Amino acid sequence: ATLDSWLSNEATVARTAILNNIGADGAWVSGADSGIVVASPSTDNPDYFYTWTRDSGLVLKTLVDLFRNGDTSLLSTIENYISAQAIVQGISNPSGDLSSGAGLGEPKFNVDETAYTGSWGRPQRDGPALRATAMIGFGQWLLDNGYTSTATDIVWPLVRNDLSYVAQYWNQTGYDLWEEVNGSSFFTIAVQHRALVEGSAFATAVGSSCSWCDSQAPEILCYLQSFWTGSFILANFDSSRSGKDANTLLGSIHTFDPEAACDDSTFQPCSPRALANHKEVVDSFRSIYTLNDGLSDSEAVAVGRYPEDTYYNGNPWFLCTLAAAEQLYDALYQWDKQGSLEVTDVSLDFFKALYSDAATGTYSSSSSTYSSIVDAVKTFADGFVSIVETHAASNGSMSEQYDKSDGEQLSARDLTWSYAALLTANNRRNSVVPASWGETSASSVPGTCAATSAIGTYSSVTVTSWP
Ligand SMILES: *[C@@H]1O[C@H](CO)[C@@H](O[C@@H]2O[C@H](CO)[C@@H](O)[C@H](O)[C@H]2NC(C)=O)[C@H](O)[C@H]1NC(C)=O
Ligand SMILES: *[C@@H]1O[C@H](CO)[C@@H](O)[C@H](O)[C@H]1NC(C)=O
Ligand SMILES: *[C@H]1O[C@H](CO)[C@@H](O)[C@H](O)[C@@H]1O
Ligand SMILES: *[C@H]1O[C@H](CO)[C@@H](O)[C@H](O)[C@@H]1O
Repeated sequence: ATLDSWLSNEATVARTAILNNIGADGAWVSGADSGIVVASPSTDNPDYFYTWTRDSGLVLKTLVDLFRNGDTSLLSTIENYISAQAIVQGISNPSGDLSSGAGLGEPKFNVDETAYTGSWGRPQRDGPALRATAMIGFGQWLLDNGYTSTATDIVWPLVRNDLSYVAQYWNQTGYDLWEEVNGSSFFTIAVQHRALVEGSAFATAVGSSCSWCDSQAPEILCYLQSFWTGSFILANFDSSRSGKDANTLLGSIHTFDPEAACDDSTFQPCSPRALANHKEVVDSFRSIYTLNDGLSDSEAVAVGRYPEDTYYNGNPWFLCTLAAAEQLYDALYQWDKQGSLEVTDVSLDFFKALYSDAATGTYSSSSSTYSSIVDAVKTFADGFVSIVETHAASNGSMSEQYDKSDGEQLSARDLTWSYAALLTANNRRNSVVPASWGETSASSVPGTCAATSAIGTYSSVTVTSWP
C-alpha cells in the first residue's frame, strides 16, 4: 500500500534509464559502443564515463531476468552486450592479456573498447564471475528455445574464458567491490562460487565440460565459511575495519537461489548468518548519519557502504539501501516457499528489534508468530524503499549516494547500478525471482580447505556472424 504507487512507476523509469546508459543508441551516452554499459553518464565531478565489468554484469543479470520473465524486447540490447564482451575480453590491459588469463580481472575500460591505462585498484576478480553469471542465464534461454549454435559457438566460449579465469585466480589476492581494499573480499568469493556451479551445469548443457569448475567450487565454498565471525560476515580479510559492509548484503542477494533453504553454508538471505549479518551491518549506520536521528531499531534507516567510508564524506547509497530491502524480500519469499521461519540464537536480535515478542523457535506459515513477524519484516523492508523514494528526484532519477545530514543526491548522477538495484528489489517484493543456479547440490562444506588452483583454456571469440 505505502509505496506501490511509486515503485511500479519508478520501475518503468529504471528500465529506460538503463537503456539510455547503454550505447550505441542510449540517450545519455553518445560515444559509447553497441553493448557497452556506461556506469554513469557524468563525465567529471565525478568522471564515471567508463564501463566497469562488475557494473555491466550486475545490470545485465537484471536485464536477463526481465527478458526471461517475458520482456523479450530486450533481445538486441542483451545480444549487443555479448558481442561487446567478445571484443572486451580480448583487450590487453594493465592487468594482462586474454591469452594470459589475468586481465579479465581488469576493473574497467573506456566506452570505445580501449584499455584504461591509468592507475586503478586492479585487479578485481568479481567481474569474470559476475559476467559469466549474466551470460549463463541468457545461454539457458537460448538452449530452452532452440538456438543451440548461438548457445554453443558464441555464448559458451565467452563463458569458458571467464570460468577458466575464476578457477585459476580465485585464491590469489585483489581489490574489493568498492575498489579500495586489497585482499580477499566476501562478495567476490560468494559470486565466484556461484559462477563455477551454474557454469558447470550450463557447460554440461551445451554438450561440453567444465572440469575446473567442479574441482574448485567446493574449495571456494570451503574458503567461504571462514568469512563468518560468529557475530556477522567479514567484508574483507586484511582490514582494520569492523568488517561490517554492504558487500555482504550484496553477496547474499546476488547468490540468492529460489529452490534453496536457509543454508548457512552458502549464506542465503533467510539463513541465520545473513540474518544476523543484516542486523549487524544495518545497525552500523544508525547513529553516524544525522539523516537517521530518531529512527528506532524497529524502523528502517538510510544505509551506506560501510561506516569507515570517507568518500564524499561517506554517505548512504541507494543500491546499498535497496540491498537492505532486497535480502528481506528474498527472506520473505523463502519463508513462504518453505512454510517455515526458524528463529535461532544466532538470528534472535534480528527478529527481536522488529517483533518484541520474538523468541527461539520454528514457526510455520499457519502460526500466529509467522504472521506477525512477516508483517514486521515487510514493513521494515518497505521502510528502506520509502527512504529511497524520499531522496529520489522529481523525474525518478537516482544518483550513487545521497547526503548524510539532509539527503540530497551526491556523486555520479544516473548511476546505472542504482536502477538495477531498484528493478531487482521491486521484483522480489512482487515475488519475481531468477532461475536457480544449483545451490541444492552445492551446499556441502568439504573436509579440508585446499589453497589450490585449476586451469581452463583461454580463446578469443570473433563476432563471426549471426546464425
Ligand atoms: C586461499 O585459500 C585458503 C583456503 O583454501 C585460505 O586459507 C584461509 O585463510 C583465512 C584468512 O587468512 C584463515 O582464517 C583460514 O584459517 C585459512 N585456512 C586455511 C586452511 O589455511 C586463504 O586465505 C585463501 N587466500 C586467498 C587470498 O584467496
Ligand atoms: C531528470 O532531469 C535531469 C536534469 O538534468 C536529467 O539529467 C535526468 O537524467 C532526468 N531523469 C530522467 C529523465 O529519468
Ligand atoms: C579457441 O576458441 C575460440 C572460441 O570458440 C575460437 O575463437 C578460437 O579460434 C579458438 O578455437
Ligand atoms: C579475442 O582476442 C583477440 C586478441 O585480443 C581479438 O583480436 C578478438 O577480437 C577477440 O577479442
